[PDB]
Amino acid sequence: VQLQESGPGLVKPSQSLSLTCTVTGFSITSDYAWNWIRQFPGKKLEWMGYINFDGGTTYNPSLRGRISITRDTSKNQFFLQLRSVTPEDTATYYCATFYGAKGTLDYWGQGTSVTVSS
Amino acid sequence: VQLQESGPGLVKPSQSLSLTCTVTGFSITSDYAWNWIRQFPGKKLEWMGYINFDGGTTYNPSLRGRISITRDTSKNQFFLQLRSVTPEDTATYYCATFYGAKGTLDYWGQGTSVTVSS
Amino acid sequence: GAVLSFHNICYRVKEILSNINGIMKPGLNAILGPTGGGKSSLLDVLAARKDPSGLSGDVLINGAPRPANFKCNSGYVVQDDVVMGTLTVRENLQFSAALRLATTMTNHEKNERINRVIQELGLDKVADSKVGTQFIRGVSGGERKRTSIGMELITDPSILFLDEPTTGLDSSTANAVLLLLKRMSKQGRTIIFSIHQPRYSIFKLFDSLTLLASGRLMFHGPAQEALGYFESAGYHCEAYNNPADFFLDIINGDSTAVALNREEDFKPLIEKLAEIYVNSSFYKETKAELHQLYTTSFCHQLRWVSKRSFKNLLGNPQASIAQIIVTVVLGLVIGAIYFGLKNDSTGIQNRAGVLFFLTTNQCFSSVSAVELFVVEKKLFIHEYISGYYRVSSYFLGKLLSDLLPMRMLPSIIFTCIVYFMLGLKPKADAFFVMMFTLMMVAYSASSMALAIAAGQSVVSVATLLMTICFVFMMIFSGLLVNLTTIASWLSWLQYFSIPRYGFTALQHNEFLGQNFCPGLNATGNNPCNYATCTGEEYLVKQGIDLSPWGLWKNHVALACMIVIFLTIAYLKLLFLKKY
Amino acid sequence: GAVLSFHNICYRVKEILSNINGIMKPGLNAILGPTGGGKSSLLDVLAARKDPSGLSGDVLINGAPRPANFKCNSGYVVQDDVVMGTLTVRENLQFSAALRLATTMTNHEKNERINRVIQELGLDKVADSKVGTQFIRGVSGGERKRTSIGMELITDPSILFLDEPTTGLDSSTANAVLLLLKRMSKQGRTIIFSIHQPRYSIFKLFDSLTLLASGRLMFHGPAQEALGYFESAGYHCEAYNNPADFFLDIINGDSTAVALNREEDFKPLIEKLAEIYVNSSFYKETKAELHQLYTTSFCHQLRWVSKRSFKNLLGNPQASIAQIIVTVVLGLVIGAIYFGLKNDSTGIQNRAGVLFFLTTNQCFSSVSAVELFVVEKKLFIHEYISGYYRVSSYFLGKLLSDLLPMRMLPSIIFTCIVYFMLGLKPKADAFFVMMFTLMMVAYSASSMALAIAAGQSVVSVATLLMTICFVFMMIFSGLLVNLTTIASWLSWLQYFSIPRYGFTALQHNEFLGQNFCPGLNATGNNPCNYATCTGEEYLVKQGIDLSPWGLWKNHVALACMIVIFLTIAYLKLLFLKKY
Amino acid sequence: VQLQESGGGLVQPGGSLRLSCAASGFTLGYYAVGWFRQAPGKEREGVSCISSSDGSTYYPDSVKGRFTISRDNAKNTVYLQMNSLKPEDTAVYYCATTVRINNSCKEYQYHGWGQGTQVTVS
Amino acid sequence: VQLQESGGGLVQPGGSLRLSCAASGFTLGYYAVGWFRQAPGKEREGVSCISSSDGSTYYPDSVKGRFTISRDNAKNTVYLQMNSLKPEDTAVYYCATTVRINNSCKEYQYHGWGQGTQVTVS
Amino acid sequence: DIVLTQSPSSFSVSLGDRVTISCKASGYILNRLAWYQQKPGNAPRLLISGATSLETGFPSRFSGTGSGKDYTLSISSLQTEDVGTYYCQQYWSTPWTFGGGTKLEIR
Amino acid sequence: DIVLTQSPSSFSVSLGDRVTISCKASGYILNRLAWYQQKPGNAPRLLISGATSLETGFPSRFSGTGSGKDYTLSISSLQTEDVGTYYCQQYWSTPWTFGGGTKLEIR
Repeated sequence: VQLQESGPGLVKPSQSLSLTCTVTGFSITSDYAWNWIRQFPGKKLEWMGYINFDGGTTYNPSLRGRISITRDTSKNQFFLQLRSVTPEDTATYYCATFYGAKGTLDYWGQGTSVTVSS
Repeated sequence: VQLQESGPGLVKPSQSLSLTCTVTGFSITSDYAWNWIRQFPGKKLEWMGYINFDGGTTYNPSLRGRISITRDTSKNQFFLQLRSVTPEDTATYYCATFYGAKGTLDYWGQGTSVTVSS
Repeated sequence: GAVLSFHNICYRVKEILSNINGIMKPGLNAILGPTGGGKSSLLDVLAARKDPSGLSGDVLINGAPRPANFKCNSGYVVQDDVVMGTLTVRENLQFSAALRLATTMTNHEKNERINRVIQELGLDKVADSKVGTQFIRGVSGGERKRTSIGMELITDPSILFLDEPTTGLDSSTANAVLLLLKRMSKQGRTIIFSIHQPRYSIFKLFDSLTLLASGRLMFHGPAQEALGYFESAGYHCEAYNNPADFFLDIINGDSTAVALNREEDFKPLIEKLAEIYVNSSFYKETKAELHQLYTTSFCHQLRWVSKRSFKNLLGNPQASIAQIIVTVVLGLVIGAIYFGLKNDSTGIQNRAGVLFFLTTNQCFSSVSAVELFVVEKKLFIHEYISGYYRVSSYFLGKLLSDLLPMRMLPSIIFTCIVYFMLGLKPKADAFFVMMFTLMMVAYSASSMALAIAAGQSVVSVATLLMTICFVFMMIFSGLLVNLTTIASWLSWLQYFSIPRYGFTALQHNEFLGQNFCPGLNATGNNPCNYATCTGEEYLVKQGIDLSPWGLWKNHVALACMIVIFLTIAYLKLLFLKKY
Repeated sequence: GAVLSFHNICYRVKEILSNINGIMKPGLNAILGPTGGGKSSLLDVLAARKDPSGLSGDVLINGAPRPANFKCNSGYVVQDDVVMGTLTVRENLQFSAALRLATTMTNHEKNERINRVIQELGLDKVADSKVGTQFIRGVSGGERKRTSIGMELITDPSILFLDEPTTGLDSSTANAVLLLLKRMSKQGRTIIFSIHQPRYSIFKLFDSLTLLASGRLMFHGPAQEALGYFESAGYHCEAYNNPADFFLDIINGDSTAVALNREEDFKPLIEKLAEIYVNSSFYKETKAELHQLYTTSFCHQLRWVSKRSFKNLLGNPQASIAQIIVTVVLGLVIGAIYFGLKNDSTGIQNRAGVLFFLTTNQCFSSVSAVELFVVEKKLFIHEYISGYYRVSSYFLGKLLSDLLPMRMLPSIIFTCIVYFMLGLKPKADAFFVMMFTLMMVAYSASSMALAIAAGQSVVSVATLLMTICFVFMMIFSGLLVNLTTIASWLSWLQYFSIPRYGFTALQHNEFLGQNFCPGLNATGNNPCNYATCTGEEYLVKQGIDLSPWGLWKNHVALACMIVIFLTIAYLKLLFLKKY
Repeated sequence: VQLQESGGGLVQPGGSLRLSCAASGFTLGYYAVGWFRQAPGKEREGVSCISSSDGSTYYPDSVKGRFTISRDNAKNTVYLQMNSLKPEDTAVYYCATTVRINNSCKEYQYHGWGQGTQVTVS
Repeated sequence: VQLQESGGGLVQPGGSLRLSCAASGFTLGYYAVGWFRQAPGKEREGVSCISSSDGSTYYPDSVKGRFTISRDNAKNTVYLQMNSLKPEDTAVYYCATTVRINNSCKEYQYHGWGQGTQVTVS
Repeated sequence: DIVLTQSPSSFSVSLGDRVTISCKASGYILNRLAWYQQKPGNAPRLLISGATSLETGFPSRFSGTGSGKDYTLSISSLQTEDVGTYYCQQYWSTPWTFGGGTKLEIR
Repeated sequence: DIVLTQSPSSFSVSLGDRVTISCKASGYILNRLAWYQQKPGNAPRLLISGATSLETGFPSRFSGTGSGKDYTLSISSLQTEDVGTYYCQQYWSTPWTFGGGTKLEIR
């Protein structure tokens, strides 16, 4: 029911970027699907991908083979891995929640701004 | 939301029975399905048939061509016709509503005891 | 007159005809030899029946080269009878008279010429009787061969060619046919024919024998002088032996055959016998004599082809009635299983299945449409060379009266039975849209069938290819696989699927304005996701446009496919090998 | 010795053979007459080749009635060659020697008899060469006919029957075959044969001619005195005329045929000539002489039939390789469209479509299994009458090596290609369950195919019925129509559907434990109605039981169908008309 | 296969002369021969018969003196003798044959084969 | 269809005798005839030829006196005259034919057909 | 159709006990069963929807469990305003069939 | 895929007006659109699910209309507590695409 965003904030180009979202008040494997949204330095948003409660992961075809989503059930969180980072991906990263039955992202995260500079 | 029953209580055998349910607080053509449930002189229940919000009517296979339900929008009611009534059809008739998205009968009516006698 | 001559004939396909000379006089000229010889290959050279690319001889009629319309003024009797068994003898040669003649003369003159032919030939007993197909029985073989002979006798040809008139007959009617030919030639008319294994009972009738062996001429001259010729060459004819078989044994070269003569003198087999003939008196006598020397309109030939095709179709109520009955039974059965389509969770599945099966059946029922230009290939080629019609008129006549009425009917029968027994959509326009879509699917499948088999000689190869093509067409329909989940490099293949075009139109016609959830008004909004309660949701999930253009573009595509396939079939017929 | 006799022969099918008498001495006995006469119907009576219900004569060998094993000790050369072209000449007659002979003697003696037969018959040049099918070419017609003759010569028959050895041949090799037969008879061996339109080059070889016309005997005696017999009856033979055709023209009764003699005297046609022969001296001389008078085990004949079938299958790699290749390409293509099955709203549709198409293809691929007992019907009847094997051994041999290995392979190829390219269920047991179900569906379809066509002579009628049956079987599968919405009086028809049994098992294997709604845990409960989010809901909605028995009962039904159809096919083969 | 006969030309009447009816190709032992007589200006009349099983028989009109008959199967032929004057002269003497078993030769047909010889009488 | 010839039996030597080589069925005008001679005890030697286009030619060994030739197409035959003594006597005199156009008859083959006649010389 | 059966036709329990009402089904219901409670002389009010959830206006003493073909309703600490007749109804197929009857009777 | 565009990228309105925001799509959505309101410095808050309904915690001034391909957000009697950016998201297919942005600004 409550989400918390964390991870590094500066990654060197042509490398791997890792984010971690932890969940409090609700279990990962109970009902919902957990997503990753980025807001570019402007007024644009893009959906990366989601991980289902069972483990199925679905990614955005724009990110061709650059995205990996992995969960941990014991401490109730999920990590995003984005490889081969390009300095144009300087967006703010949020972890949202997918209800499924309603089809809309109800609960969001605080978000963090990750800058890719040399 | 609120349902009221009306009709006779003494129908001669081998004849036609006509009952009416009046709906107040909601529209009969808006969302729900409207049912008829008869409770036999005992502790058994039987679902006779229902009418959709558009006009689709579905009946129980037990009543082979004996049941016809017709709705009137102006007075916001639905009526039940049961032909060839028999002495052993002495049940009390409720008119319930069917949500559909939930699958259960939420609101009911008072019911009328119908007696078939000579 | 009407004397045929051929000088220094040489034909190259491998040179199959070496130096051949000969003059065919008005009489009964016969060509003899083994099957592999030039026996048959010379008859098709004397008549304009082979491509002139390889002919290097010089053939003349009365000392002048043959004109362009020589094939139109010289009858040719094909070995295998190409008479239509469904029509009658009188109607068959009436059809021939109506095309091969001119339209200046009234029908009375054509009919009196028809009567004269059937009387001269002796075809009055079975004049108004059917020839006979394989199921129904009619006239016997002799009179069928006689009818085929009379088909090209209508225009009173000056020269008549026959390709083995005895083959396929028996020992009784062969002499009757040969005597008929001799009696016809008695008035005076050049008759050149090929003969296979004759008897002495018919050999005495010949007036000019031409012996061929592996393309080499081995004798030519009077037929009654051949036996003495070969006797003087050192080959004795044993008593009670057929002179024709006596010649053929020498030609083949059987050691166990006739014995040699006694030799009084004071190139394995085939180049010695020919060389003997080159320096013979017959060769010098032949060489001295040798060195001494459209009509109908397009419509007039469209109506007749269409009428003949319609008569053939109605003559054997076994190909049309069978499919009519099976369509009627299939419609009743389908209406029986799918009776009373409900608007519940199982309504979508039943509607999709019943709309898919009808389209698949309409597509698969056109595989049997390759018997249109395959079973009639030989007859078409013969009548095209003879000069009956052109390719366009034949193509349209076999299209208007064979494919058009036998494909429209099953769709009408299916639509008027399964519709109201199911309850698809009680509207006037939906019924006609469904009928129109089924008609287009059937027409497109039949047109592609025609485009595939438009000049093949067998059906065992076109049907397999069409079945394997229709299976792939059925895969990309929309029911067995979701067309929106295809890979981008394979999704284009869906645009070449007739069943997909029909099925999309049927689904767009059926699923527009239907609710499939009892007690759930999803028209306003869907409170629950993953619900597909409304028919529009199913159409969008299947990748189908909801605009009316998303319905009519299917028929536009089907019509375009029809036109392309018909043009391809007509071109394949046009560039066929006509020799 | 080995003198055949037949007295007062009368055969009734319409009495097709009236009073016939004759003694066939050791030599070259020929039967002549028109096609409709008793020419062929008497050869099959002299040998035990017709049902003894209608035979009312009395046939003897050396003055004693023929034993029960007369057909096993008298060769019969069928007109149309039934030699298998795939094997070689040596292997063909080795197979014959392995069956007609006894198993007491070693293989060395069988092989030396084989060598003696091929040396005597003159089959050493092409001893180890293939006979030749239609696609591949082998020996010429003469060598094939000689191989067929030698097939029955293995058991050194005392009497040899031949049904028109000249038909289907040419003039050059006919005399070769006849001379071979005469040379074989010179040692002394009764050779009775039918002959159609002979030549005088072979007529002089006959030693006893029997003329038949419409079941009536017209002459019997020395063949060299028939011409004088008919000359003394008022029929002259013209010079250079075949005596055989001279007899046939009289038999038919052609007025244009040979002319009459001059009559010095001091029942239209057929009963006057028989009556002439009845009061003739030949009849009295014939009547006076007339009035003066298993081995192998079951396994030994199962192994050989199976080996021959396997050699036939591998000798012509165009029927096995073609279907292997098409299965391989179909699997790759299907894996191409259905790549990456997702667990979303479109997952159920794709899974159902791909599981339905595989079963439908597996059922429809067995339509071509009617070429098992149809293309080999004539040959099989000949082997069964001759004494080669019994019905059970032939049925099992043509089953173990023709249907068993050519049906298991396509299922394995489909399962190992489309499974991991799709991602159905990553478990060891599911893969094998799918393979097993596909194998059972293919086996059941093939067994039904054999049950339908088990004694028919053509394939054009079995395949159409097969297709029309499989279409209805496909209708009641579960995808095109919901099996729970059928009327009670039509729902029972679903129990006779092989594709339904296969498809139910495949679906129960695939849809157990799958979620199809992203972000919705329907395993606990379904908060939304009309959702079908879980695979179990789809199975229950389709009418499929969720217990493991609801999976294994499909295979139980398939096995029961296999057994019933195989038994029906074997019974249909057992009660076939063997005459 | 053909059926010929041979005779002669007599000079002085009253002598004895013999005709032979020879047949090659086929054996005459299965047949019954008949000597028929025709003249340039008279009708066709036979002389007598031969039976294939029993002896000979005679059904003539006025020729009943010295005409003997003999069938010799070794040379495959039959013979005709003439000894009496027989004022009937210079006949073709055709020779036919037919195959029957029953008695009473004169009820047969005797289909002829070929032309005949010629005799002379002065 | 057969090719026969006719001759005679001479009594006193020195006379003139004409043999004929007749052919029926086929006309002899297309062919070239050759008279060959064989005796019971000698070898086979021909006499002379006939050409189908030009006149006659002679290639004998010692018989070069009165042997004339004549081909009559009206009767379809050829003739051989003999007038001289010709001490060679009693020969079969076979008669053959062959069909060629070129000159030099003696280079042909002259395939024979049938048996010949016989002559006598005292 | 799907016949719903209730093994206990009548119960004899006391106050403050655990009451277990179990009802099975002929076919597979798939968590589409609802519980109804009827008072002696009133309409049958609806207790539980979805066989697991629980509707408003009722205490938490009522629980619903079960999966497959049989489902159980549990009452904890039975008090004196909980008497009546209990029914289980399936809503999977169209002929909705109710259960039997479990009329509670305290002693 | 389905790309979502908003024709008005910037509005110039005042307090107490009926603000209309239009958002059209490429493919058919079937009332499967959501509206998000992002304040300048927080995460986007959900406004509407289903383009017809309305989430709790918001006044009845926000209304969502439109069917088929284009949808509309309507605000009645706008006050000064509604400035920010508005997005229209589609959740029909799997690759969900957000819209552009309509940044409200008072004068």
